[PDB]
Amino acid sequence: PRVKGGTVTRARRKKTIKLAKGYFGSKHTLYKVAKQQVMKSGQYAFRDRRQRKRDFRKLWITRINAAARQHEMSYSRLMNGLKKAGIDINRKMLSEIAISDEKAFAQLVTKAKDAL
Amino acid sequence: MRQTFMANESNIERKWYVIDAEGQTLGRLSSEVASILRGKNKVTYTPHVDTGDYVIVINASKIEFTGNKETDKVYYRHSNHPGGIKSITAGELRRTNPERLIENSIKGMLPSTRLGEKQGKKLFVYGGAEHPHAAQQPENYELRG
Amino acid sequence: MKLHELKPAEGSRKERNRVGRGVATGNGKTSGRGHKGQKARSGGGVRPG
Amino acid sequence: MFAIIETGGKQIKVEEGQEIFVEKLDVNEGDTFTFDKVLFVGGDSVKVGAPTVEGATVTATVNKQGRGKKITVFTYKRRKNSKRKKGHRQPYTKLTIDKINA
Amino acid sequence: MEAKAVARTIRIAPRKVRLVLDLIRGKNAAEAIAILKLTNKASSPVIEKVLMSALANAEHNYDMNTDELVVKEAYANEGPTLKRFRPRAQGRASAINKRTSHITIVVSDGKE
Amino acid sequence: AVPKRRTSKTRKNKRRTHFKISVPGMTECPNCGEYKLSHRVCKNCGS
Amino acid sequence: SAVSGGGRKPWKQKGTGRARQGTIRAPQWRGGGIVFGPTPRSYAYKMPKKMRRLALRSALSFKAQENGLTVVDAFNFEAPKTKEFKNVLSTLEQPKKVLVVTENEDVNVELSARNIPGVQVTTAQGLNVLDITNADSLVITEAAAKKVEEVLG
RNA sequence: ACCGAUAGUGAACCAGUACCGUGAGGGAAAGGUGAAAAGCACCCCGGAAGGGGAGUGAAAUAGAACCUGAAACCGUGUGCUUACAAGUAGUCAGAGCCCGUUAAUGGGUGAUGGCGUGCCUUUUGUAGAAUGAACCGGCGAGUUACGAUUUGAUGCAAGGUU
RNA sequence: UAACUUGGGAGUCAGAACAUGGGUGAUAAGGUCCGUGUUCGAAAGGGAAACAGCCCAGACCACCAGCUAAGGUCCCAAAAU
RNA sequence: GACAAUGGUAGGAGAGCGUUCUAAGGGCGUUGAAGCAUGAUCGUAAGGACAUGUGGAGCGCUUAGAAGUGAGAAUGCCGGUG
Ligand SMILES: [Mg+2]
Ligand SMILES: [Mg+2]
Ligand SMILES: [Mg+2]
Ligand SMILES: [Mg+2]
Ligand SMILES: [Mg+2]
Ligand SMILES: [Mg+2]
Ligand SMILES: [Mg+2]
Ligand SMILES: [Mg+2]
Ligand SMILES: [Mg+2]
Ligand SMILES: [Mg+2]
Ligand SMILES: [Mg+2]
Ligand SMILES: [Mg+2]
Ligand SMILES: [Mg+2]
Ligand SMILES: [Mg+2]
Ligand SMILES: [Mg+2]
Ligand SMILES: [Mg+2]
Ligand SMILES: [Mg+2]
Ligand SMILES: [Mg+2]
Ligand SMILES: [Mg+2]
Ligand SMILES: [Mg+2]
Ligand SMILES: [Mg+2]
Ligand SMILES: [Mg+2]
Ligand SMILES: [Mg+2]
Ligand SMILES: [Mg+2]
Ligand SMILES: [Mg+2]
Repeated sequence: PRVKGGTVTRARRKKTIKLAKGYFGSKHTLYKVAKQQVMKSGQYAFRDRRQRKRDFRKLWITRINAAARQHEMSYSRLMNGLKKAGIDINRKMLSEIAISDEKAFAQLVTKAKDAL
Repeated sequence: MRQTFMANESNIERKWYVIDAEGQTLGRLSSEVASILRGKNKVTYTPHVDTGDYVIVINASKIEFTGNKETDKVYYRHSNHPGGIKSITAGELRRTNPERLIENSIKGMLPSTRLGEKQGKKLFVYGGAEHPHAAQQPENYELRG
Repeated sequence: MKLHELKPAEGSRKERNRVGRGVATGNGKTSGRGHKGQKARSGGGVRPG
Repeated sequence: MFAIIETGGKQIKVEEGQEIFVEKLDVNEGDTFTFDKVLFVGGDSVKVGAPTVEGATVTATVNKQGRGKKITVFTYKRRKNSKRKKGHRQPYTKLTIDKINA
Repeated sequence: MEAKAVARTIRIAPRKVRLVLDLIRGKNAAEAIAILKLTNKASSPVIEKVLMSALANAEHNYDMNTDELVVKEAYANEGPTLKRFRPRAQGRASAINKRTSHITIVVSDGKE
Repeated sequence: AVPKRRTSKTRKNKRRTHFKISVPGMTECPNCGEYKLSHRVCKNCGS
Repeated sequence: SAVSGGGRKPWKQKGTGRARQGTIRAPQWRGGGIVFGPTPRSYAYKMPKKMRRLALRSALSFKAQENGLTVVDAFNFEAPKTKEFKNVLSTLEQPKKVLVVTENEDVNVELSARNIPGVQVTTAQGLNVLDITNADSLVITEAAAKKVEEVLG
C-alpha cells in the first residue's frame, strides 16, 4: 500500500505563511525562509514577556521620583519612611495616585515624612 | 493590559525657562540641564513620546574649569579625509564661539537615538546678552538642584 | 467478541518505533548510532568477539 | 469613588461603577461577591491606613468566567537541535463594581 | 458600459510593451491613437491596432457614443514563452527565451 | 565579476524608475484631422 | 538492481562541478530503484493445538451463554428453491446475518441459500471462527449438534 | 490490504522509436472537451492571427496548449504609511486615521521608545570571513526472510510440542 | 537519601579556560603534561561597555505585584549630587 | 487540602495525532463529494472542526489490523520561474 504525501504538506505550510503576515518583502510569501522568522518570533516572545515586568516597574520609579521631589523629599528617603509608616501599597498605585490626584499624594508624602 | 497613564501629543504642555551660566563649572550645569529637557522632573513622563521643555542659557561666558584643564581637555574632529584630526580647539575655546562649548556638552548627555536628536533641538544658548526670545514669556529657574 | 468492537490483549500489542523520523522523537538525524566511527556507518559492525 | 483593593497578589484601582478584568475568583457567575482588603479608601476625604483600613470594598457582581486569548510559548536552543512549544490560556473573571463602603 | 478587446498572443516581450502601454492609460481615446502613431517603439502600431479594435466594438455592440471615450485600464500579462538554444563557446549552449505577451485594454464612457 | 546577492523585489523596482518614455510635441495641423510631429511634415496632412 | 540501464557513470568526478552522482538509476533520481520495497512474502503463523480448539469452544459459547442460539430438527427438500428457504428464515425469526449447519453434506441446503445476502451454509467439519462470530444466530440441525460435542470434547 | 502517469515495464501516447555515438552500445519526454461533435451559422475591427456580440450545451469562467488549476513569479486601481536617516527586518509597549468579526478581553496600518549578530552540519569552541542551500512544487534513507537470546502476553503443567 | 546483586539498551575513548601544588620552557605564552576543585561543553538570565570558560543563580507557563544576591546610585541608564 | 519534583546534547524509557488500504458495524452524498482559496474559532503539542465562494462525483466517523507513512539542507533528481 504505497502512500504519498497528498496534502499533508500544503495544508501545513499554509498555516505558517498565514501565521506570518506583514513581514518585510519576501519573508511573508514563501516557506523556507519564513519558517525561520516565525521560529525566532516565539523565541523573542518568551524573552520579552520577562521585560514588561522589568520595564514598567522601571517606568513608575521615574514618575514617582519626579513627583517626590516636588515636596522636598528624595525617592530614597521616601520609601524608607513609607515602610516605617506601615503602608503596604504598590508602586503602580503610588504612581496612579500621584498623577491623577495630587491632593491625595499631597498628604501621603507627609505621613512618610512624619515617621522620620 | 492594565491602566497606566500614557500621555500623548495634544495631552501635554510645554513651557520655557532661562538659566544663567554663572560659576557652575559646565558639568554641574550641563548635567542638570539634560534632565530638564527629558522632562525627567515632570510627573507625566512617558518615554516613547517627547516630553520635556525648552531651555535658554543666557550669558555663557562665566563658565569655568577647576584644575589646570583650561589648556587641556582638547577637542577633536575628523574630516573623513586622511590626516585630518583637527586638534586646533583646546579646552580654552571660550574666547571664540563659546556657544558651541556647551551646545556640544548637552548633546553628549542626551541619547543619540532618532528621538533624542530631535530633542536636542529644544536647547538654545546665547552669547552674553539677554535672549531674543522676549516674545515667548520665559520664566526663571536659576537654582539647578 | 463481536467484530465491530474487538479489544486486544491487556498489554500485548506494542507498536514499533520508526527510527530517524524527526528531531522530536528522541531518535533524530542520527537514529541511535552516534556521530562517526566504525559503528555509525551503514552495514558496519565488528564480528562478535 | 476612589479606592485601592487587592487580589491575586496585585492591586487594582477602582473608579466606582466600572467593570474590571481580574483572574479566577471562585463563586459562580451572576452572584454577589465582595472584597474586604482595602489599603487606601480615598475619595473626597482620603483616609490612608494600616495593613487594612477597616472598610469593606463593596460587592461586585460576577460575569463571564471564561479563558483568555491563547498565547504561544515557543523556545529553542540554537544549533543543537531542540524544540518546545505548548499552548496556554489563562482564566479571567470580570466583574462590575457598583458602590463602596468607606 | 465597458467594452474591451484583447489579442491573446503577440510576439513581443512583456517588459518592452510595458513601457508604451503605461503611457496612455486614462486619456481621451480619440487622440489616443495619435500618441501611438507618433512614437517609434517596437509595437506602437500593435497596441494601436488593438485600440482601434476596441473602439470598433463600442459601436456595433454596445451603442456607446464615439464622441470621446476614456481608457480606464490597460495592461499586458506574460504569455506562454518559447524556449530555444544558441551555441556560443567551448561546447556549451545557452538558452534564449523568445517571450510572448497578452494585451488587454478596456474602453468606456465612464458614466453608468 | 559576479553578483554576490540576488537583488530583491525592491531594488529591482526602485532601480528602473528612471526608465520611461515621454510623449513628443504633437501639435495639430490646421486642416489634416491628423496630428503631425512638431517641426515635421506628414504625408497626408495639412502639412 | 533489476531495473534496466545504469552501467554508465554520467559525470566524471572532480572538475565538472555537479554532485558526486554515481549511476543513472540510483534511488534519488526520477528513474527507478526503490530502496525498501515490499518483498513478496507469506503471512502465516499458528497457535498450538489446545489453544486452537479453545477459541472455537469459546466462540459458540459466546452465543449460547448470552443472547442467541437455536437448534432445529432436520429438513429436506429435493428441488432447489431459494424462495422455500427465505420463507423459513422469517418464520423462526433471525436477523440478516444467520448461519445454517448441516451434518456432513447437503445437496440442496448448500445449493439453496447461496444467493441471499447474509447467509452461510457450512458443513459441521468446516467450522472456522470468523463467521461463527460474524453471524448472530446459529441455526443447526439436531444431527450435528450431538456431534460437535463428540468432536470438540 | 499491488501501482494509478516523477508511481507501474525503459516503453498506456504509430518505443528500443526521436535523439547522441564511426563504432560495440547508450536512451528520453509525452494520458483526461463533453452525456452526445451539438467543434461557435451569421454581424462587426483587422491583411491574417486573434477578438467583441450572437449561437449549441446543465456548464464555454469546458473552446480542441481544452476537467479540477495550488506556489515561485510578472502585473492592475486602491484603505494606512515613507525623502535628517545607521536597520539578521522582528518582538513588547503605544499615538493618530480608516473597517466592523466563527462577536471577542475585535481585524489592518504604525509617528516614537526599550530589547537583538539568520538556519543545519561540524566542533574544545561559530554571527562567523568554516561547509551546504537561488526560490516554489513533486520524488528521495533501519526494511524482509531465516535463526539465537531477552523481558511483556496467552494456552497446558512434570509435562509442553509438531 | 541513597547503596549494592542480576538481566535487556546504549553513547563517549579530538576536551577548553579559570584557582592552586608541581615537571618541561627562559620563574614565555590563549603552550604543552600530571594532581585537585569549579563552570562551559550539555545552561538560558543579571553584572564585568560588547565577551562559551571569570562574579552572582539554575528558567514547568500566565500577571502593568513585593523583598533580595553580584555589581551601582550627577546624565545617556533604575536608584544618595 | 496537602506535600515535594519539572534547563538540557549524544543516548535510554512512556503516552500520543495524521496520511493510504482492508474487515465489521453505523452514515453523509446533484437540496452538491474529494481536493482549491478565504476567515477574528477549538484542543497543552502534532492537529481537529464550522460557515461562505470555486468545484461536478465519492467520501468520512468508532473499533481492530498491515505498511512503499510524514521533508528544509545530501555542491541531491526532474519540471517550472527569476
Ligand atoms: Mg514528499
Ligand atoms: Mg536524545
Ligand atoms: Mg534535521
Ligand atoms: Mg561511537
Ligand atoms: Mg553527520
Ligand atoms: Mg569523534
Ligand atoms: Mg556500503
Ligand atoms: Mg496528475
Ligand atoms: Mg510520438
Ligand atoms: Mg442554452
Ligand atoms: Mg494564483
Ligand atoms: Mg554600530
Ligand atoms: Mg560534541
Ligand atoms: Mg558576511
Ligand atoms: Mg553555494
Ligand atoms: Mg599558564
Ligand atoms: Mg585539570
Ligand atoms: Mg553540570
Ligand atoms: Mg552587556
Ligand atoms: Mg544606552
Ligand atoms: Mg527535560
Ligand atoms: Mg526507545
Ligand atoms: Mg482519497
Ligand atoms: Mg527543495
Ligand atoms: Mg555551483
